[PDB]
Amino acid sequence: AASGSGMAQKTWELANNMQEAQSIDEIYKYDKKQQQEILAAKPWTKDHHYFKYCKISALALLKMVMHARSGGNLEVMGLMLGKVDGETMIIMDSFALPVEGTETRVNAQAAAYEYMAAYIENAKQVGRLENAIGWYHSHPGYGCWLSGIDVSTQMLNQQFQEPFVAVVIDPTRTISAGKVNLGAFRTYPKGYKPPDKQYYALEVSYFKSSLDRKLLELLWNKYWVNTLSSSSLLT
Amino acid sequence: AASGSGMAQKTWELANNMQEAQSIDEIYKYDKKQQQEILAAKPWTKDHHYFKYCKISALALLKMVMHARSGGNLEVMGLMLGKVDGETMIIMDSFALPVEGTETRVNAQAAAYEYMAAYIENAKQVGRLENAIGWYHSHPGYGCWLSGIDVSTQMLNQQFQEPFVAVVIDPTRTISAGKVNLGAFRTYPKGYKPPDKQYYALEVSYFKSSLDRKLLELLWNKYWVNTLSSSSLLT
Ligand SMILES: [Zn+2]
Ligand SMILES: [Zn+2]
Repeated sequence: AASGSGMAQKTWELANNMQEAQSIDEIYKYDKKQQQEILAAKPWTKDHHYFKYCKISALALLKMVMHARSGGNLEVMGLMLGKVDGETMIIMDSFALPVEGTETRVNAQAAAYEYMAAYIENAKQVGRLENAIGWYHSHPGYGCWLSGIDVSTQMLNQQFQEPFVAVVIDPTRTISAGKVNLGAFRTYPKGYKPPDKQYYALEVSYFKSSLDRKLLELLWNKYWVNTLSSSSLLT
Repeated sequence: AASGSGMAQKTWELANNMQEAQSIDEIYKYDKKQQQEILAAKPWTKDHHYFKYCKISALALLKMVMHARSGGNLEVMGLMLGKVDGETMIIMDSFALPVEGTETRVNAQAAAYEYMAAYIENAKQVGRLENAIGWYHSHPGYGCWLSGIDVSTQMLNQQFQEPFVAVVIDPTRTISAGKVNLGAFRTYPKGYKPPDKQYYALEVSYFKSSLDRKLLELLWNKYWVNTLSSSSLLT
């Protein structure tokens, strides 16, 4: 019973310190009006430390995790959707870039940011559109941080794609239902030396909307079933 | 020269009879006014034979094909974004679902449809999508038709989702650049006794764009590389 899917979903929710909320229901700090005054004001572009916070939906987290896990020891890659509410960036959704490989990365500086921006460009202005609030890739066993290419890529993002964030994730290990290894990062412009590194880490929190729940259930189901197919991890 | 990706993409386009265009031009019979006219009219359910036509963006096609091929012998499932132009259904884009592909299906009638409808409902309610014109899956080596769970699924889809199409793809015998094996299908209410099965095939055409050129190229590239990884057929 505690070995079943639901008790596992609950354990995993607990280890990750989630919240049950309304998308607001305290999630948003700011009311719609003052959300828009900030959106229009663009308090970043001036303060480089402006964004101190990142909040990720259970849904977007789970899909990312499953993506990173399915990809194995290959580094996988994807984008993320969401809204900026003040200094807090909110990721409502995530998904997988159709093109997996490191040649879009290692072979040139801007290659990855260009694929990213062209995909986005196409994925709005035509069907279903978006607002893309960042990108994510996996560091399967070397942990969560930014490589030189992560950093150059994220800098191009924070020039052209702003607001944008880079999410790194390391699916390996972590028990069965247990703390995700994740990080969310922003770069600094080419000059910046706020001298008390070219990037910094936001503070990540997890939450789940009330309409996430059935999807969350099917998804977590598949995820847990595939957990059971490789095991002696849960002993 | 012709053993490179560029000329192979040429051969593929030619072999699929892709016609070039830009956006609103020459793919559409109509402009938004009338499209909205009949869009309110709901000519379908008048005529069960209403839509005779399906046109697929080359990006949707290549993406579905890459997904289908990567899937191997697993039956793969994804969604399609498009719009109704007259009796023509137009597919702008596709993308992968987190496929169970089986247990999302065989263990109950409405489960597949339920999952897709929850995915779509989710995406839409954040303001995204609105564009889903249908769904696609693959029959890897058994060819293009509807299996009767496909038929139940799609009958539901047409009840609730209604302007929805069911696409089936068979990702075999690539022969480098070749004709895709694909079909597009609509079902009948089963409150029907057709003029003379429980479904019918549309007439599929493929089409290309201007701005897509880089994106396609990118996709095509990966695709080509993947075929170079196993070839006794490139002799
Ligand atoms: Zn990295
Ligand atoms: Zn089928």
